[PDB]
Amino acid sequence: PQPETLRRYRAGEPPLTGSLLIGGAGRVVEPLRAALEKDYDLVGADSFGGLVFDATGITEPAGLKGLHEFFTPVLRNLGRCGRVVVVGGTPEAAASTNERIAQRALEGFTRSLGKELRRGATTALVYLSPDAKPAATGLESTMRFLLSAKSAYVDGQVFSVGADDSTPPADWEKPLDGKVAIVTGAARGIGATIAEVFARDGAHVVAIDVESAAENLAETASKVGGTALWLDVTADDAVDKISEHLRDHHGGKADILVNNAGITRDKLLANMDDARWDAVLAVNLLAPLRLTEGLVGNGSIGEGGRVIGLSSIAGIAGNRGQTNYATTKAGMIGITQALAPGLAAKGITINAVAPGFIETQMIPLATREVGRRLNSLLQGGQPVDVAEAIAYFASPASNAVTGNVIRVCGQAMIGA
Amino acid sequence: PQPETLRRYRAGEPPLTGSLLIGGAGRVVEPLRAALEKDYDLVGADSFGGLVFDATGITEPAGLKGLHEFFTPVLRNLGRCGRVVVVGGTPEAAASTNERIAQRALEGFTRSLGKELRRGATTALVYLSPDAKPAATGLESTMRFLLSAKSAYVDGQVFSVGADDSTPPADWEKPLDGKVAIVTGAARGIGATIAEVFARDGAHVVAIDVESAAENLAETASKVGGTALWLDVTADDAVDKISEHLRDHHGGKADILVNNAGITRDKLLANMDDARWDAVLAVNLLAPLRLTEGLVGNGSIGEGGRVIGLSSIAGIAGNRGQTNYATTKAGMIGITQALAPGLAAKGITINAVAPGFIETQMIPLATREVGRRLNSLLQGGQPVDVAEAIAYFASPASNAVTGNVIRVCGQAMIGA
Ligand SMILES: NC(=O)c1ccc[n+]([C@@H]2O[C@H](COP(=O)([O-])OP(=O)(O)OC[C@H]3O[C@@H](n4cnc5c(N)ncnc54)[C@H](O)[C@@H]3O)[C@@H](O)[C@H]2O)c1
Ligand SMILES: NC(=O)c1ccc[n+]([C@@H]2O[C@H](COP(=O)([O-])OP(=O)(O)OC[C@H]3O[C@@H](n4cnc5c(N)ncnc54)[C@H](O)[C@@H]3O)[C@@H](O)[C@H]2O)c1
Repeated sequence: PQPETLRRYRAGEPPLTGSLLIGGAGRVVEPLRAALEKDYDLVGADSFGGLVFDATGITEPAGLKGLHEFFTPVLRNLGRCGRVVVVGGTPEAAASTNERIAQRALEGFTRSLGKELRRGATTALVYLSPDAKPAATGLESTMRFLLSAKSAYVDGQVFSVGADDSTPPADWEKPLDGKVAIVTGAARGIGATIAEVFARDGAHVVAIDVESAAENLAETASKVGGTALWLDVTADDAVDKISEHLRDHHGGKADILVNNAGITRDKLLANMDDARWDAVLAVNLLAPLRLTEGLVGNGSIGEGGRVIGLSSIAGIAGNRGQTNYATTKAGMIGITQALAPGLAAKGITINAVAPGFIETQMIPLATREVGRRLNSLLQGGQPVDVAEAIAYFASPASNAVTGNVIRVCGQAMIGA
Repeated sequence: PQPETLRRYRAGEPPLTGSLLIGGAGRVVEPLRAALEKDYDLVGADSFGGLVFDATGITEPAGLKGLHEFFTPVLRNLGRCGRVVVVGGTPEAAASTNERIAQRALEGFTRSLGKELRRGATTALVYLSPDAKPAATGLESTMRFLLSAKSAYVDGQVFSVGADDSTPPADWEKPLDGKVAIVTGAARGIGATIAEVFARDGAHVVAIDVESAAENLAETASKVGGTALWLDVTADDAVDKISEHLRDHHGGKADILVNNAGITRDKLLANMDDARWDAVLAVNLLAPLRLTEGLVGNGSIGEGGRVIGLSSIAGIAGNRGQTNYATTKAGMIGITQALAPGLAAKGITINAVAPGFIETQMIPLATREVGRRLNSLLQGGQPVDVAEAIAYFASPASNAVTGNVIRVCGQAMIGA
């Protein structure tokens, strides 16, 4: 069992390595073909780049034989870095309990199969609101993300698309064109690569980070063709300083806030001081809350808005030595779920990305060299992978995706 | 880092190895003291058998310093096989978004700390409906379970108690006294130990299993002082045969159905025949659905009823070689969540238990000897541990606990 060269995004290459087959039965197979004829290579015999099963048709548990009939033949013929996606209906919203039971069981299918795919290929489960108009324009951003090299490190996860219709962006290849994005913690690591990706996709980045970071930040802003605001997100006046920086540079409006800045102060709870607790709570939790309410509250972010939070696998599964940190990363899941209704009223989505083992950076190089393999893809991921998920949510056309938590972990063995 | 001798249940011993401290602030600290003065050794300096933090008081994220102030002193003083429990308010039902954010973040705290406790001790998070009457009689079955040797292999999990009031059973030491319990798959393994535990707690067991099992089943029925019904739960007439067996033996009524019978037919989806798919779907999924609707539908199980399903970690995290099996075990989570409302209307709860690495039985004795350690408690569990969780749900006084999925896994590293 050997790790694949994961194909990542590169401009001009086709989204998939092969052709796209779209089986199954229900309200999605048809309109999905129609929406993806243009940019994909539809079947139809020869190396598959992506299998997609419409599951919405399955209305009772006996129906689940369907996955077997569609998948078992085609699997041996799945490409390098191919993409399996099962599209179902939101289980809570089904028309009968029988249907709810069947759609729920799919998660068990998609996650088990993710652990069988070979040569870097991945599975995904996507639920779609049964209130979605038949075109399902609300579903395109998610399918376009999953069926591409962009999702390289996203594996085994569950996306949940709502009812609202979506406008496609002017150019799918540059989706954040003309958007203004605030990135906290942009001097280095994942935060900087978010700036890059956001820039790549056409956005103007406000790159925020502390005085200490000094110039690492300017290097990042110059690199992405953005601006640099040297600010401690925990400062009593962070909201003022940002709204003001926006007033100068972008007429007082911003489209995307990425709450990426974070710290750790790992200690066992037993030997844990107030400063290790309080310092972590302040950056990772209070500030993202305060910044999001702040910025929406004064009109800096309005209709069409996007808030994305950085959660973590620790927030989901816990981790030894991180009761503080994990509280914050679960807290961030808390922000995403609690504010989703309010913000939806205001035309704003909010979603979270939960990284697993990312290389730049991750601790004894005795546990490093192991924890990096403990996932279906057998390798550690890269900042760009996490940034791509984040760019997906930021998309002008991801307006029907809110309240989601997606791990970017290559289906890491660990979880709740 | 070395595995503890887990203290399991034994009649007459005290529920805890030490004294019970109940800190924190909110609507639960007081009434909880009152309800547990009688059977527990309340503080108050010397070896703690159980720490319990009332979290319901925490209404904004800055509040979360509370866990730190209560836990950091007391932790070094935690007994052998001690029990940490944080009791919070259902996050969805909070009065403000701020409170929802704080109560949500607790999960991250309880799971991270579970990975730090020493010498077999465990954490649990329990949410309580803010509609619960101040006495919180609905919460006693859960606290009594967690704070005992009975929960020996339950670690890091999340329980969710509703609003309804509860009557205590006549004798807490024999909670299923006079109840009639149907156990499927009782000839051996976990199913038989459920019969034992159910018998121990005063119940009359109908022990069901196939013809093949022949006598293993009679040995179990004679052992528990029950009756033996030799029946393939997938048979077109399983519901008739059981209602009829009940008509003879228990005046046509049963109080508890345990949907424990299951099989595997592990194969990779790629090389998977119809019979490995269909055979597994039929026992593990269609039959538990058909049996529960069947038995409630003809009045065999009525008000005061209890349905408990056997799910699995595979159903939650997936597993290689088990797309069929995991579909069923996720399916079983599907049954528990889909039927909870309907059945609640009828005075019936339904809940699921998801075992992890249980010894009798679990595959190469090269992966056995590893997978058994991959959990906070560093050892594989035992059938009795799984049966105890199940007996907890069956309790006459667990009427405010429905729709729950609890893993019995000693906080196994693997999950979603
Ligand atoms: N594998 C890991 O990197 C991993 C895993 C899970 C989650 N995450 C999360 O993803 C995010 C990125 O982590 P990273 O690996 O790039 O670490 P990093 O430490 O390299 O990057 C964080 C940046 O945030 C900045 N920052 C810290 N406090 C700040 C403050 N108060 N105000 C403004 N800026 C501040 C730091 O200067 C730093 O430049 C974090 O939120 C982290 O918690 C990381
Ligand atoms: N560690 C593991 O044991 C583990 C892990 C997770 C979940 N589970 C689940 O817990 C339950 C118990 O498993 P077990 O380890 O005791 O395995 P087991 O095979 O020893 O016990 C199952 C019993 O069910 C009986 N049975 C099978 N099909 C039946 C049918 N159609 N009708 C009536 N009886 C039938 C079998 O005869 C057997 O006696 C199963 O549902 C299993 O899926 C087990």
